[PDB]
Amino acid sequence: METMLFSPYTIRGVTLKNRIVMSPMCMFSCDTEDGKVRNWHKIHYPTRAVGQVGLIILEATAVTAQGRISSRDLGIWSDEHVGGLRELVSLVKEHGAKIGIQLGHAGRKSEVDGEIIAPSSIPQSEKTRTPKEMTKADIEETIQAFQNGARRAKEAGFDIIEIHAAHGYLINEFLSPLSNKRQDEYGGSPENRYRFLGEVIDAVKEVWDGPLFVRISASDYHPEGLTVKDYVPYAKRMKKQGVDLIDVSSGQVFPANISVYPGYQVPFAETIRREAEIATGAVGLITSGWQAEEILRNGRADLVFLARELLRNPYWPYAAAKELGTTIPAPVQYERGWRF
Amino acid sequence: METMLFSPYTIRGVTLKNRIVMSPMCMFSCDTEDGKVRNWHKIHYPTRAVGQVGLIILEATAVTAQGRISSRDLGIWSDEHVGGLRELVSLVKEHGAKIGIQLGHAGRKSEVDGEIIAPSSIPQSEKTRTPKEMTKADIEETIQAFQNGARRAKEAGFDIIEIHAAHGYLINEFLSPLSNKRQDEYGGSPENRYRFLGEVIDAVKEVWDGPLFVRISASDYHPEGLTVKDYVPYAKRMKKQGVDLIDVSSGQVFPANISVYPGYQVPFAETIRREAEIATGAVGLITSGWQAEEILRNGRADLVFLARELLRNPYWPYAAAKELGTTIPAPVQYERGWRF
Amino acid sequence: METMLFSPYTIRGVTLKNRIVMSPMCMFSCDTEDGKVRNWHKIHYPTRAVGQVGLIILEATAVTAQGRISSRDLGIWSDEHVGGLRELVSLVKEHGAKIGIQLGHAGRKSEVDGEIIAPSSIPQSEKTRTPKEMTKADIEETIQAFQNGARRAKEAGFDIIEIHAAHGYLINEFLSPLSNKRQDEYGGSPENRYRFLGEVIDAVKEVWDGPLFVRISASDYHPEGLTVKDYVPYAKRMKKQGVDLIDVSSGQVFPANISVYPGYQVPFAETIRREAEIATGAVGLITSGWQAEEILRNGRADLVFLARELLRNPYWPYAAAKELGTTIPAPVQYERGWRF
Amino acid sequence: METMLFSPYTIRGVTLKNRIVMSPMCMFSCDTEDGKVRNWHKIHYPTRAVGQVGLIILEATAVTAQGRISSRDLGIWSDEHVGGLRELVSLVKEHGAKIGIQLGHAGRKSEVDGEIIAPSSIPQSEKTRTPKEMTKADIEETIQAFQNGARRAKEAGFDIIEIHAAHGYLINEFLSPLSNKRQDEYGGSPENRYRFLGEVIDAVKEVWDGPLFVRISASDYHPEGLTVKDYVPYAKRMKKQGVDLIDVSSGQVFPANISVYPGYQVPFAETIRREAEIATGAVGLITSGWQAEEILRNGRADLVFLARELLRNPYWPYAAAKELGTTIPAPVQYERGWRF
Ligand SMILES: Cc1cc2nc3c(=O)[nH]c(=O)nc-3n(C[C@H](O)[C@H](O)[C@H](O)COP(=O)(O)O)c2cc1C
Ligand SMILES: Cc1cc2nc3c(=O)[nH]c(=O)nc-3n(C[C@H](O)[C@H](O)[C@H](O)COP(=O)(O)O)c2cc1C
Ligand SMILES: Cc1cc2nc3c(=O)[nH]c(=O)nc-3n(C[C@H](O)[C@H](O)[C@H](O)COP(=O)(O)O)c2cc1C
Ligand SMILES: Cc1cc2nc3c(=O)[nH]c(=O)nc-3n(C[C@H](O)[C@H](O)[C@H](O)COP(=O)(O)O)c2cc1C
Repeated sequence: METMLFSPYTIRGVTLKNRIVMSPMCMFSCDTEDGKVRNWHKIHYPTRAVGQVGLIILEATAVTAQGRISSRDLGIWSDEHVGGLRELVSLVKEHGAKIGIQLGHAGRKSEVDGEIIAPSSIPQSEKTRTPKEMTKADIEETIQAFQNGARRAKEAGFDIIEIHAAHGYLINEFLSPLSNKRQDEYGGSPENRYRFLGEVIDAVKEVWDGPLFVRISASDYHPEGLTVKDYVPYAKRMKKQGVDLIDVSSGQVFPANISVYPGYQVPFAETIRREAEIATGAVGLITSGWQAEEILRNGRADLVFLARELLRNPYWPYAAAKELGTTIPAPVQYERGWRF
Repeated sequence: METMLFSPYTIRGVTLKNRIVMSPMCMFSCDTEDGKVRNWHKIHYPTRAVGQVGLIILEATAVTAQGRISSRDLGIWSDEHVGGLRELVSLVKEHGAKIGIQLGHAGRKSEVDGEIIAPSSIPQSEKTRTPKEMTKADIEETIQAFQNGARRAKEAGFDIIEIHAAHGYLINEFLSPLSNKRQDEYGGSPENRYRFLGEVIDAVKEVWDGPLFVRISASDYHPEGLTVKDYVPYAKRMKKQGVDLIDVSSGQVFPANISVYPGYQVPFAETIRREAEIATGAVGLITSGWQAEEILRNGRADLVFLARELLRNPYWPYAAAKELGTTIPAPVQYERGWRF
Repeated sequence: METMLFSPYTIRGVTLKNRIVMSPMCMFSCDTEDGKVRNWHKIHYPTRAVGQVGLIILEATAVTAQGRISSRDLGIWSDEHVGGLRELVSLVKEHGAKIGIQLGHAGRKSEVDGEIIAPSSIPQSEKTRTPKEMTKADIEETIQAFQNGARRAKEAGFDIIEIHAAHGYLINEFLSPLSNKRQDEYGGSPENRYRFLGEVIDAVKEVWDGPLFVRISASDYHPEGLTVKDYVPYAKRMKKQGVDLIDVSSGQVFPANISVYPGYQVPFAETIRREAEIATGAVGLITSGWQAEEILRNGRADLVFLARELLRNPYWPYAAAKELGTTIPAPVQYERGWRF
Repeated sequence: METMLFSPYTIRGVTLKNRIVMSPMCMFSCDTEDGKVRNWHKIHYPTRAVGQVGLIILEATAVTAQGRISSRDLGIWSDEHVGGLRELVSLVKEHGAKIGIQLGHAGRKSEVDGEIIAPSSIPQSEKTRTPKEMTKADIEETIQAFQNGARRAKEAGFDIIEIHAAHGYLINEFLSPLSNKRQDEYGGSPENRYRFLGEVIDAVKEVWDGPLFVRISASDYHPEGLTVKDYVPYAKRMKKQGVDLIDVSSGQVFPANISVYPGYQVPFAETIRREAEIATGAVGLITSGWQAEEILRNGRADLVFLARELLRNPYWPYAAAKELGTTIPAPVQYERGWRF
């Protein structure tokens, strides 16, 4: 029973057992408000590894306390976070899943109390706070925080790191001309608006030589913002800097009313894959095994990412295999229930 | 929810109530072996019209008796066939379906007793018979038989006509260099191997002014054969000759093995639609309403063709509406059962 | 996996190929308003025989014009009706299905113009017309119409006859104390209210030796009306008179609605089956193969009746076999679609 | 639609939020071979509590080391087991589920090294070991082990206790004349063969005042073994002793090969419920919301037990609610996916 959905995939000596990925999903469940792993996370993430998902990516994890979305986020801004993340790594990997971490900074979308920072002092909307415009010292300090976060992730035992450059947060605010009005070398041209992302990538590669992903918002959905043609030259540069895969999302940069439907972001993933010759991940209302097999076999992406479907059924790989008429290995404790 | 699957579609005066098409499927049910419509056909085709399919296309209907696949095929080589075909048109259109017919000739894949014909004297495999190499008289007669079929179909009251240029049958044999070895003006170059189809199209347009479809095999799956790049200039020719829509299939030219999977021929249909600027229809392992709405909304085709799924469930349009969370009109007798 | 659902069942020399029955459903499609079969019926009923239903029972067919529910009903009050009914017998049985007919009289629920009849001059509700109370001449005449209908059904070639004694129509109106207030020998005790049904059964048996069904409403859903415990002695008497199977429905006697749920009338079918030791049919929100196998294997009924599900999917037996993990014979034309 | 499946149920002061139960299932995952709770159990059981199951019952938990089925079973023979079991109770109850424990002793079906015990010295089959026939002192010691296990369950915080009297294990060996050949007061009449179970129940009630379940095998499937008529007087006695619910299974006493089908043990649950006037649990090939609602609404049982279906989909309650057209509360972290 040949499917491509259940075939392995290798990225520089890390091999995933199938093409299914659990997409990063904030849980707002750090009840002690100090960034640390709690019981909620130690059941939530291993459930999907028992369910035979090949790669589990943690929710947006803040590289400074000021870069959290909410006070109940996970964090990696302290050497004290390494012990709890290491325990989580061990509980997921015992089931044969590999594990990744999404490194985040919320920028002008931070909801935490106190000062918040951004490339330019413009609020996201009339209902949100005006941020402080970063100085050159703030830029150097934030690039160093991403480096320190990557070192701690290596020390905890993660297999993959992803940089969050999407959905209107700090790095996306530097990339889009809707939010970046700067007059120094970090603004004022397509090359200068890339510079913050390029320096974050270079700083992570100084301490991390394993698989590296970047997640992007391929369109701003605005007449004066970016579209996928602007991201084709940016993806070519990321490949030269040693990024292995682009995880292709869209929007949340500007309030916009957009039409949503099955696979509505798949064309962005295939444009980047074919025009820049780099591996890609697809995401957005992917909910069935039949659908996912078509995406992979026609070369539209290399990995399929699922978020809301794995909140409804965390053992979706069993259901997807039945739909495709194939079989997969089961946890030995569940063999009497996993009949094909 | 407004969907594209249940939106109308108009071609040169003919309006289809939705984008769903029942693909042509031989039934081998002419038990008198004279090509005439039988009781089986008068239940089989009207069942799918009650089911709310927008357009129903009859099985390959042979334009000469020598051009049948089997002795139990439907035929249109006599004025005697008009009467039984007219009754069938009337039974289908009662329910709001439009109806079309696929004119065919089997060439060297014919299984009927006696002499069979081809563009060159090469059999399909080592297990099949060797065809006679067609003379110039044979060519003009066969072109003429296609014109007579179209005239008879217009007389019977069909809405749409389709020419069968695919799956290794007679027109496909002229198109392919794997089977056409001719040294006259019907072989030896891209312009020459197109000529037979070009003439068949012109002869049909002499007697028929309604929507005209053509079905192609977009790849031979063979190192020395055709690929979709060869069919882009052919589709531009057909558009200029007044063909309205290309029905995109593939294969069955060369005895071989190929791996099939959901939507495996959709990339051929999108390449023809985009590069030759002509409407297309997609076919091949399309089974769900979720899948069909993706094809249409990402612009990969204009109509979706189903075969085996309509043998398993002839009222598939109700089930597809329910999967997409929309509603469609039901036959008034069935309103207590068709609850959305 | 062998199932009872797809095992044969023999009654008095008639063998059904499985336990699945198309329950009677009015179509309101006699557009010439003379009771004759139309093209609608000649597609509708054979579609379910192609889908492999074992027994197809026609909609309520009126034994007098006055006994029609509406002007567009099927009828059997004239020898002229035999010809069209026999065409429909031939079209259904060609596929291996057996065929039955439900003989009806609408009573005080009739909607046709002019005088309507009933045991007692009481309207069904405030909004309906008041009926004439039947004389003894009217009772004898109406019994004779049921006998003539059965003779016509034998002549047309039916395999099974069913008497409609349910859903508040004429015979149900004699059985219930809610509707029957008579003071002659047709009212005022359990034996007197049974008398009209007992006399219809004897008159049919004078002309018909094949399988005989009766459909009942086993509860009135009223504190002063009938319950299943009243029907147990009536079923013991029906067995002595030569009825072969009781088709067990409920309600529609008092003008109120009730809360329904899956299998809500199965306890009535099993109480009649076990306490009167007679074969029974179950009906009401039976929609899946898993459900149908449980009814049969636990001895709750001998045949399963489906109405609304067979309007949504007329090839349900293929889907039920896949759900149960078993295989069934397919029509030869559909073998490449009906994969198990 | 209000359903009974999602209505609450109260037993002697414990309220369950719905009627769905996770049936006991051995995991053979105590890798330290000392009966203690491990990381496997701390993810496996809370997964179904997040999935909104109302009552979770732990796998057979051995009251002595000699009563284990395998060396990898959970146990409750030491005060050192209480700490790990209490942690597991807290992790499950955090989500609104209630939690139970099944107390077991494998008798002659034990696989551990050394001596094993039974009412009589007859092996289970030719391939298994001959057990020691128990003395009166062995009987007193084993009843005391069940009491000590019940006391530790209370110390750990469980809501419900179940006694395992089924599937051929030690208490079932005393009940059945196939395995009990004793000539003293524990064998040779229906009252004498009940005596071991009756003394276990009384010893548990001395230390436990909460809800008490007993699981039975209602048939041995053997001409000289027990049938459901033997268990009607047993269930009347258990009610008098203060048992609150009978959990009704069958078989695994003698090597019969019975033919199973959906709901094949539900008629046993309904016979005990109606004849002894005691609440019952139904189990056995129950997989759909449609099926479970019929069992409850037709009064066949009070709770529905699932085993293999919750190994395939641990969030089954979400799917069953959708199938029945109702809604239920979701974990707040999952509200964006649990849409209905
Ligand atoms: C509760 C929730 C939390 C999410 N958190 C993140 C996140 O931390 N980082 C991120 O890049 N996307 C996040 N997303 C977006 C998803 O990863 C995904 O891109 C989106 O929901 C579309 O995929 P789906 O249709 O499979 O849900 C979140 C989505 C949800 C519903
Ligand atoms: C029984 C059967 C008969 C068919 N007959 C024809 C035919 O007469 N002409 C044609 O062009 N294709 C014919 N086909 C091919 C189908 O039209 C369709 O292209 C193919 O089955 C793939 O679509 P599907 O996956 O929806 O079945 C037939 C297929 C089947 C199974
Ligand atoms: C449109 C329609 C017509 C029906 N006509 C009849 C009828 O003529 N005679 C009869 O006994 N029941 C009739 N019924 C009742 C059905 O036979 C069946 O008893 C009922 O619909 C419950 O079964 P279901 O849940 O499978 O639909 C009809 C039901 C419908 C929806
Ligand atoms: C892996 C497995 C372990 C089981 N362990 C137990 C057990 O410890 N105690 C018990 O009474 N039944 C046990 N059973 C039987 C189940 O509880 C249940 O009665 C049976 O599987 C039928 O229900 P189902 O069709 O929903 O699986 C087990 C079944 C399985 C498949």
